[PDB]
Amino acid sequence: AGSIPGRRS
Amino acid sequence: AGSIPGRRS
Amino acid sequence: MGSMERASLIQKAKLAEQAERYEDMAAFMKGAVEKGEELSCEERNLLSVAYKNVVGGQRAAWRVLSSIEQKSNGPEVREYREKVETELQGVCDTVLGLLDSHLIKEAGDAESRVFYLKMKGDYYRYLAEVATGDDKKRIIDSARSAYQEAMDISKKEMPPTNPIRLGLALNFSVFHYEIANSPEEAISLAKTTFDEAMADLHTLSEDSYKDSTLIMQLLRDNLTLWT
Amino acid sequence: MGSMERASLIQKAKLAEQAERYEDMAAFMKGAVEKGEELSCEERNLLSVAYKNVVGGQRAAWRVLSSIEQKSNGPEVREYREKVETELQGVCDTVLGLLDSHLIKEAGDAESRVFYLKMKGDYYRYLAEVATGDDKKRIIDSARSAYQEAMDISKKEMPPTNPIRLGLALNFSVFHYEIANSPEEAISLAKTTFDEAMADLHTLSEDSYKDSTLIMQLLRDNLTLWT
Ligand SMILES: *Cc1ccc(S(=O)(=O)N2CCOc3cc(OC)ccc32)cc1
Ligand SMILES: *Cc1ccc(S(=O)(=O)N2CCOc3cc(OC)ccc32)cc1
Ligand SMILES: [Cl-]
Ligand SMILES: [Cl-]
Ligand SMILES: [Cl-]
Ligand SMILES: [Cl-]
Repeated sequence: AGSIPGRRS
Repeated sequence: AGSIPGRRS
Repeated sequence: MGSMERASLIQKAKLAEQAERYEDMAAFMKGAVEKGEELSCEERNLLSVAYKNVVGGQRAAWRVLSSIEQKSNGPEVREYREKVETELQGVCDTVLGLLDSHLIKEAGDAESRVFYLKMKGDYYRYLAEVATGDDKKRIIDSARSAYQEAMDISKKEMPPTNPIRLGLALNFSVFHYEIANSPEEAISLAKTTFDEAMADLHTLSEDSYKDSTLIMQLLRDNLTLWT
Repeated sequence: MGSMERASLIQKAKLAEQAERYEDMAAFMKGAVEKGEELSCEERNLLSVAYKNVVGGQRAAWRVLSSIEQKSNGPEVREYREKVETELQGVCDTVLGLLDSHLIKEAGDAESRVFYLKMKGDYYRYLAEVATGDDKKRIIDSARSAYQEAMDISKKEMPPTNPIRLGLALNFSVFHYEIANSPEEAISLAKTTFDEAMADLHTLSEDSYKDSTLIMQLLRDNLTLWT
């Protein structure tokens, strides 16, 4: 499962 | 221009 | 970094990101925080990007080594996993120390305070991923408590599409699934967050819509994996 | 790394590569070299992989920063480019120091000696990429001299398909094109190397054929870019 990335990309 | 990589990959 | 100007540290953090030098980026941002002034929105993102990338690489390496160690079960694999683990814990402790001295206590606006408490939850979560000893339950509870305070503020002070509110819910749902052994809570939180954001999209401009829907897709991706 | 066993350093270098921890990998391999024993074929590849990846990341960052600096033309971009440059030079100096104390002098077999002299040429080439001062010509000549000695040995002692001979010619051709301002020499060397290898492929097993043709493709890729 993924958490939020540092940047929108 | 490319030089040799560290591994065959 | 005590002798470098705050503005120069911020500028160099931006350069370090462009050069993909995230360890440098984190050191510049630590120096900026230690100037003692509050951080702007953009500066908070620089701090988070830098440390998230540093610890993310450590986590990926720890997982590779932990997999090798578990298959093996000489001392070398365990020793090296322990070395990477100690370095990861040190970075987490550094970030938590910046948040405790004194970013959180000086953050009064909901956006800043939620941002920092979400970070606090994240770095305790990363500690929990590698924890095994007498303090493992306490580390998990420290993550939970930080995320919960952030959630309480976000629900009172931010619309359901706010990207910080959404990212917080995303990460807290990951905590529930991966750390707290509460997959039903993780699924419920992700679903309710997604649905409440969907119903508020009509209020948003095109650029805000893009931000909110991008994070909603991450919630959906997790729900698809978990169900 | 003085207190760690040679065999443990080698084992940990292999683990560090799997975990993509190339700075650790290089430190473990530096420790192994400093035990004072010669390196096997596999160990030479670990040493080269580690430092090639460390300096490769530094080179990529230096190029990003140098591009920003040249567009700009405060002190911050130049200062940070200078910081990355100094760190890159330090790693190159470290590798060159290992080769000089005492890998090259103890290398008697053509395979080991050519391998180390090719590395020596490479690390002087990386120094030449960032050099501007009174010693820039001397750095270029130091790369040239190392590559030339390696070439002379390789042509006497190795078949034209030997992968070390091929990689040396590839890298020396890059030197001619990118450092020495000799694109015709670069093209000639790449062409002659490719053609002489092609004519020797019939002697090779399937696995040796794969190695030689893979490097021949790199020669061809450069020739296509240069012509
Ligand atoms: C936790 C969190 C921090 C920052 C943001 S953001 O400023 O709205 N933003 C930048 C960070 O990453 C990001 C991703 C995204 O879709 C994946 C949308 C917006 C951002 C949001 C949450
Ligand atoms: C300079 C050089 C070092 C090592 C070799 S190799 O041992 O034959 N080998 C491993 C390193 O990378 C590599 C690439 C390749 O095709 C791209 C073929 C063989 C190797 C060769 C040259
Ligand atoms: Cl100041
Ligand atoms: Cl405040
Ligand atoms: Cl020993
Ligand atoms: Cl010898």
